[PDB]
Amino acid sequence: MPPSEFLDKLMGKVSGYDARIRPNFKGPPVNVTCNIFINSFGSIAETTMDYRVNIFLRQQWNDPRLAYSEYPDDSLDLDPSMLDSIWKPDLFFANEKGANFHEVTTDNKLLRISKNGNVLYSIRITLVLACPMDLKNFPMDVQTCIMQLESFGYTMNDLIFEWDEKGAVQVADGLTLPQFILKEEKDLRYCTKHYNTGKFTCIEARFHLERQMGYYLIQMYIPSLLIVILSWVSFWINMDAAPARVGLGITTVLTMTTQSSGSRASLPKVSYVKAIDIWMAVCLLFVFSALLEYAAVNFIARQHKELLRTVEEMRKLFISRAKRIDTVSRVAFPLVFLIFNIFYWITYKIIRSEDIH
Amino acid sequence: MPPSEFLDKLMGKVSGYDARIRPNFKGPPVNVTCNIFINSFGSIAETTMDYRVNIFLRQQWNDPRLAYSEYPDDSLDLDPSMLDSIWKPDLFFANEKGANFHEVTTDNKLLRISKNGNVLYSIRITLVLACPMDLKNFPMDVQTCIMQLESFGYTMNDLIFEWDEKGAVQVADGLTLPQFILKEEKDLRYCTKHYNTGKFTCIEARFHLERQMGYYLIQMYIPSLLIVILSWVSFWINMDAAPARVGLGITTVLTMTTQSSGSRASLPKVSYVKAIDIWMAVCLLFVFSALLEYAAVNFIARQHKELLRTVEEMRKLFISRAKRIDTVSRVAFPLVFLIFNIFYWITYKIIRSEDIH
Amino acid sequence: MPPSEFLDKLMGKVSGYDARIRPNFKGPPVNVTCNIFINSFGSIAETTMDYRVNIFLRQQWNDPRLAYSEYPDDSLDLDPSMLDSIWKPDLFFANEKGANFHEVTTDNKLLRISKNGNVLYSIRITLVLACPMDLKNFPMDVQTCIMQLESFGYTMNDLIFEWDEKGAVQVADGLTLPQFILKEEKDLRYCTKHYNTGKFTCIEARFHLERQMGYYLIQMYIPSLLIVILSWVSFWINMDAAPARVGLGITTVLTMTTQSSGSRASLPKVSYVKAIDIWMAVCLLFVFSALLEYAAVNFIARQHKELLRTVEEMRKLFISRAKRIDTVSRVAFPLVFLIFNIFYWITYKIIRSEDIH
Amino acid sequence: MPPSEFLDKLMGKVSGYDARIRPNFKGPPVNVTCNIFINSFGSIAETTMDYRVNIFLRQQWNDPRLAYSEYPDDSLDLDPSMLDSIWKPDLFFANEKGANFHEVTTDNKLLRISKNGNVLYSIRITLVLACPMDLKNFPMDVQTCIMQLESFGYTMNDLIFEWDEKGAVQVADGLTLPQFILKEEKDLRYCTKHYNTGKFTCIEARFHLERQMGYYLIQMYIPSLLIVILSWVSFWINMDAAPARVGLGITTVLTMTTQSSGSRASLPKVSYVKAIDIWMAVCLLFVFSALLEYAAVNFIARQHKELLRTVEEMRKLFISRAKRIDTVSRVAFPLVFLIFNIFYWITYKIIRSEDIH
Amino acid sequence: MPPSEFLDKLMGKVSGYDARIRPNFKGPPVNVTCNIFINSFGSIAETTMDYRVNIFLRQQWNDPRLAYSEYPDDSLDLDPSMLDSIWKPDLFFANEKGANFHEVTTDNKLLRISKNGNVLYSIRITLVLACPMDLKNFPMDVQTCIMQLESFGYTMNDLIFEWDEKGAVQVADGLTLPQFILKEEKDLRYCTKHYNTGKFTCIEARFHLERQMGYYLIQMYIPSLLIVILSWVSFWINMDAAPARVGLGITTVLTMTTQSSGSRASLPKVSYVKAIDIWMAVCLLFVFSALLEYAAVNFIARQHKELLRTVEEMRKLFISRAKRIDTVSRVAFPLVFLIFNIFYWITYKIIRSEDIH
Ligand SMILES: *[C@@H]1O[C@H](CO)[C@@H](O)[C@H](O)[C@H]1NC(C)=O
Ligand SMILES: *[C@@H]1O[C@H](CO)[C@@H](O)[C@H](O)[C@H]1NC(C)=O
Ligand SMILES: *[C@@H]1O[C@H](CO)[C@@H](O)[C@H](O)[C@H]1NC(C)=O
Ligand SMILES: *[C@@H]1O[C@H](CO)[C@@H](O)[C@H](O)[C@H]1NC(C)=O
Ligand SMILES: *[C@@H]1O[C@H](CO)[C@@H](O)[C@H](O)[C@H]1NC(C)=O
Repeated sequence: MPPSEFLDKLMGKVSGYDARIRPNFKGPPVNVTCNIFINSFGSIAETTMDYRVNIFLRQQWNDPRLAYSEYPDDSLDLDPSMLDSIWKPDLFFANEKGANFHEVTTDNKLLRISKNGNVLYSIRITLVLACPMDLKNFPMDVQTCIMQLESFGYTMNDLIFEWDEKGAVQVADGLTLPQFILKEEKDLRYCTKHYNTGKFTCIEARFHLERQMGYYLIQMYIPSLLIVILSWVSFWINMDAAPARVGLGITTVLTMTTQSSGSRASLPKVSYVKAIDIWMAVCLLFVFSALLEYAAVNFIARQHKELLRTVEEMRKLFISRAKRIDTVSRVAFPLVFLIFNIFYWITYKIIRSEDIH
Repeated sequence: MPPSEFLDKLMGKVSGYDARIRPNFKGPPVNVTCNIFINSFGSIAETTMDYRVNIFLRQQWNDPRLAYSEYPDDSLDLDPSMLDSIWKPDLFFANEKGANFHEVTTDNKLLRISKNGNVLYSIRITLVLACPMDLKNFPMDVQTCIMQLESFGYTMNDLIFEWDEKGAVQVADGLTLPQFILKEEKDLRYCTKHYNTGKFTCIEARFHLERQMGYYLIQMYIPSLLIVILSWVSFWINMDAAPARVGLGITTVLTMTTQSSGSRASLPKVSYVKAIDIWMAVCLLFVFSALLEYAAVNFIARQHKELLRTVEEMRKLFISRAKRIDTVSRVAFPLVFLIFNIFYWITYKIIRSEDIH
Repeated sequence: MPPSEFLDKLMGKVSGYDARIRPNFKGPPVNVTCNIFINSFGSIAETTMDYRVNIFLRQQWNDPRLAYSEYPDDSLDLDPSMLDSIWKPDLFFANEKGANFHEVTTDNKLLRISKNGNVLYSIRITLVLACPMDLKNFPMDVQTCIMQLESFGYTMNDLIFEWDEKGAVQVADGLTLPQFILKEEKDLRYCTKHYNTGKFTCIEARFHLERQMGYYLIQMYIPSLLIVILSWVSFWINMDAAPARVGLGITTVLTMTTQSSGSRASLPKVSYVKAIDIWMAVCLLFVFSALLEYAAVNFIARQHKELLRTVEEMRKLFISRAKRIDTVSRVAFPLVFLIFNIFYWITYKIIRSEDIH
Repeated sequence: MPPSEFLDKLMGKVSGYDARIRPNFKGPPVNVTCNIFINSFGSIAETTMDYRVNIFLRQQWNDPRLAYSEYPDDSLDLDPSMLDSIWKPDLFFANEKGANFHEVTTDNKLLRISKNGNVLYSIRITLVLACPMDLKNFPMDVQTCIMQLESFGYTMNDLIFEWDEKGAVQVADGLTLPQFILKEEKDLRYCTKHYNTGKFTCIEARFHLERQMGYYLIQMYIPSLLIVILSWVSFWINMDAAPARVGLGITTVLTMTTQSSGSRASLPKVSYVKAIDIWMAVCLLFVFSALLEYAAVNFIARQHKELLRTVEEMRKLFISRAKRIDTVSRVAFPLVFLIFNIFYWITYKIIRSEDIH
Repeated sequence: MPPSEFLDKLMGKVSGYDARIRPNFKGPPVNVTCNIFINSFGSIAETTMDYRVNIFLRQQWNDPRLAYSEYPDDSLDLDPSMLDSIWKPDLFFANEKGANFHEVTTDNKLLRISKNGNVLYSIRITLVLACPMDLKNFPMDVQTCIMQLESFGYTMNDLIFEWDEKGAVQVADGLTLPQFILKEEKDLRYCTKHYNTGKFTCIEARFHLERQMGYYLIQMYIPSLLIVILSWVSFWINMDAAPARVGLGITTVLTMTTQSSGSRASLPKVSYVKAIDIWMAVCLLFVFSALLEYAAVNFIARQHKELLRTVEEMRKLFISRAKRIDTVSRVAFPLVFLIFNIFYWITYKIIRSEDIH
């Protein structure tokens, strides 16, 4: 048998196959199973609020026509340039940006057809998809990003979309993300869409992402704690009558606030307060208090000098006050810092532990 | 009855349907009702002066032709690939940038046809639209952004555009903006367009936006007020003969002006003065006055030392002057700041309250 | 009469109308009048050297064919999808970047035809056009930007382009630019183009733009004058034996030069010197002179101390010298600044006044 | 013989050549040899994780049809506009971004055909290809970048891809990269792909790149070592009772940490620690220790002054302690730096030497 | 005679003109002369390594067919929409980026045909072309940029490309570049290309560019020399026992190195050292030496004070040493700077003078 005669007899002009009519017309809705393969997950960002993904869409449906049963083989791998003479279903994504097809040398398309009429359609597409992430806890967080597949032009009475029981979502081997860790859970549920025109089918897929804490610690947690260390026992040791001691303190306050301004650069503008903001505010409070304490001891020493110019006994009293304040501080401040850090770290670890459940 | 015979008999070559002629030719103008659904409002910006929106346009009109009345059903959901054989009306937006169609797998289009001849056309399009915002009050403001739909090629005698009485503008459930809050008012009015060629129909839709005050306070209001706090009682306490006191003051003036330069980065260049500029200018005036007062007390002390090298009585007079000036300042400055902030905040709250009405 | 018969009889296959031949072949050149409407002027920039404009091109010409005279009406508004079966003239812009057409829902096109044969063609196009601006005077300047319309493929013997006597250039009502003020002059002249292939017709339109002085004053003129004020009477008052006085002066010199570097950011690199550069250089000269004068008084005081360790009479002489220098400076410097500013401002106002004529 | 008759008789409508059927149908798989020529390697970057390449793909296969043997010549150079009437194989790249064809004036295509049936297909294409580089050692590293060629729609039973034994990968003469040095090794191996649909052929090509150390030394290694030099013997020489000495040290710590923040700008965010981070951390440790030592000597001197206000013998003891500490440091610090640099440089040279093997 | 009959009789279906066969088939190669007109040279940059140019390509060749000799005129200006029915030659550029055609209203194309068969083809195209510039001497340099035209699909036996003897390269009148000066030399030579497939013709055009020295002097040469001036006689005059003198020097070193980092921003990363780097390194060496000298005099003064607490004679010796060192320096440093600048400037002027030849 010649191949040409079968290919034009099956789906051509001599056949009564109209490509504008759905299979099982005036009948039960056409069921469609959808299988997705993830080739390369990438380009997650915060300011734009979207990520990039390159998928391999695969959808199967049945046709009562296109049942040959004359060749002795089971399936046929047809050419992909005659995909315009069959009934492809419509499918779009609600959060759709970009989405251009890949057509290098030959169109990246695939067609298969079985003896009973089961078809197999495979398309390669790169999707820019919008994820509305919530940055309540900025350094430690889990983000859920949504993919939606739905029918633009048909109602529920036609083209019901179903998931696949086995291997619904697959990932390419050895795929890694520099910033996030993907979780192997991939919970699947479907939510219908209601409009004034009608009610339309939809299916949804969810991915869970965990941010890596490694980078953030080195850029922000360690240098801020260094600036704090540079104030803990660097000027308290120094002599009370020093211009430089106040200079040291002012410069430390200045550069740490400049770092605090530096931290909020990539982040999109939001009303609510992030965890990193809390940490920077507390560190700024300690370094500002350092100058405060200096002002206090300088004012007490000024009274001592003013009366100095019974007086010796009062002079002794005033210097003794100075010594008590400085030593008391030199041991008072470390513990409050310690109590803070332990409280902050334990509360953030337990809130992620509760949220993940 | 076969479907193919009806579809080509109705709108094909055997039918006298010319797709280049308007319905009701040499007759009353074709009325068109327009319904819009907002899928995703996003990407509002100031420098470029425009925003991004993804809509679901829907327009209905009547045709005296395309009245079948032979099938027993009421409406028909046709294929969307034969939308080139009917009379679509022309429609464009005056503030048009971008506006490319979404064609993933299948064109996102919809066609319906009733027994009398009422059609239903639905198109998905992403629009970049120019909004000429007025930044008279930068942190607290309400912005009105305009959408215009008008006919490029037909005059008033044809294609009059009407709004829909019920559900003219709809919004997707759970839609939020990070920076702005959308108001559920959506006032609709239509303004005709006059040209030398002729007079053309148009309809307009208005959206009201409220900016969130939360982010701006933390980035700018609180640190500037911190710098001010760092000058209020940090160097006044310190001893009069100090090089560091003037160093402290100079550095505070320097970094606050650098912050003032930093604030105007995203903003487009404008001639008029914003509210945030007023606040930064007043804060700069206070910190500059701090140095002023230092220069004054230093000059008085220099006269005291110069004569010091009746003289004691004049020496006492000069130091007494020094003490009066410093203490007087230490209580004089807080109130003026307080009177300022209360005046500024109450006037901006009442101007927004008057403007919103 | 049916519409279909007239539309295909007039400009179809039964008609001997070849769309590849110009009207009045082997005859006098086809005259063309061009009318332009400006919808939205925007995006003027300096670094890229170009601006963006959205126009409504309109061109009219006569045809000896396409003269019907059988319907009783005067003109006909035809469909815009059959603009490929007539003789459109070629037209391009010499400074052409971008220039893509707007095709939302339906192509933005317009066709009209009169009884004698006068046609009317209207096209909406967004143009990126290159303007070679001269920044000899940067804050105060007038810029002339050029639009050129010319024929690529025909010589002078065909397609002569003419302007329209009345309403040649129109602007949309209530159109404003944030940075520039447009002038209602719009002088029109035409310059022919000569090439080795032949001589080709062209027409030119000129727009005059005035930059707003409001923004530039607040960002640059006022803070630099503030830094200068911060040196005029802040350290001269202070005691001669002060480390801080020189610190004050050095910091002021440093930050003003950093501001001078900051000013030249948007500007494209150019060999010649702008006015703003002159102002910044003069301010830098004053603040550098401030330190100079300090070095002088410190050296004189050092000689006084060195001999101090007849001597009293010489000691008195040296301190008297110190006082003369400082007081003389305290009144000498203001006038030279005043003479400068009055000279600079009057010369720039009179040069713009002479240039505008 | 006329050329037209041969060209349409060979591959036209009178010929039974169907372009939708593979050669040797129901037969052994079609073998394909692939030869690549690299025109211009460029645009390697780290943040985006991809590079740009412009290649000349060349693939040869045999056909049992298209064997003429009637003209007396061996090969024919056909027109490249009739490449749609033959059986091109499908080919795509797994890491595919961009990949648009070059079509200036005429499509950049090439066709040749021999007497036996061997064809020659040449295509010019610019590829954006993703390379997942590992930055374990940032300044000194070797990066391997992967190119993959595979069949989208055919299984192993058809279209097996083979490399070419001679001249598989060629490079244009005099091709250089500003940042990297290409290695003339180009190891070639092939890895098959397994999917649920089937098993598909693939071939892989690897390129080795060496980063140049010249630029990194001048921007980062030399200035940091300068800051370190500016602390080694600049303040140790200075008098113990100096405010400036601590000022010097604080400023050096501040600017070096600002440089450390500056270094990580181009780099993508990663959890693991790079070599440059180790070097900057160690330098920061030395400059922080400098202030530490100052605090120590100041505290010892304060005890000396406090008791100073047997006492002389204890006063001598305390100053002697001061001298021992300072001189000991002045010779103690250089060696540890020397031991460090020699250890760091030798370990990085030997790890690259081991890795390259 | 009707025009339609001649246009379809000459190059249509009744004519035996096959557009897929080269003229003079099985004959001597088709000679082609190429003339280029430069409309607008622009956008030269360093980081990307490429420039932008808008040209008017013009190529002439002869055909033995298309010789009419029946109309009485010499040449014909045909329509440019029938350029698909003739034998255009293939032509591409080796360093090809972008290269999209300009199609505003009508395609920018031109066709002419003479009586003997000489055709004239004109195309407007904007080219992004890669220039591999060598930055050995960054502020003063001459750059040569290459344009290559070559045949993709034909060997030497066909389509030999020749230049035009008169007016090969033309430039539009009044064309200027902001940064570079174009030289009116334009040397033309041709280099053949050898490949494994065959040997292919090519022709090359070279442009010489001179960078303007005006901008670079004001941004970098003058302020660095200012910082140097701010160290020459500002602190040497000041008293030896001053904390501020060392503060002055440290700040000058700091800001100049920050400027040195600032200078290398636009520049692409390169291993070799530019001239500007040499100048900045030498200036940094002088300002670092300034602090060095301070450390020296402070150490000598410390010995003087230590012994001070025969001794007077040694005290005199030590102060005399101090005076000798300072005065000697005050006259020693200017000359070495002078010798440097004269050496550097004369060597760079003579190397450009030798290179240009
Ligand atoms: C699709 O599945 C539903 C539920 O199993 C079924 O009722 C319906 O008949 C199916 N459609 C077919 C078989 O066309
Ligand atoms: C459209 O509406 C107007 C106003 O109601 C009416 O006058 C006109 O006849 C309508 N057009 C029709 C029915 O075609
Ligand atoms: C166009 O105008 C010129 C000048 O008025 C005239 O000489 C020429 O005949 C006109 N062309 C026509 C009428 O076709
Ligand atoms: C391709 O090569 C394989 C291995 O050499 C061989 O078995 C097969 O027959 C070849 N295919 C042909 C000749 O079509
Ligand atoms: C092209 O020029 C060469 C050299 O002048 C000549 O040999 C060849 O015959 C020419 N080709 C023609 C005339 O077709």
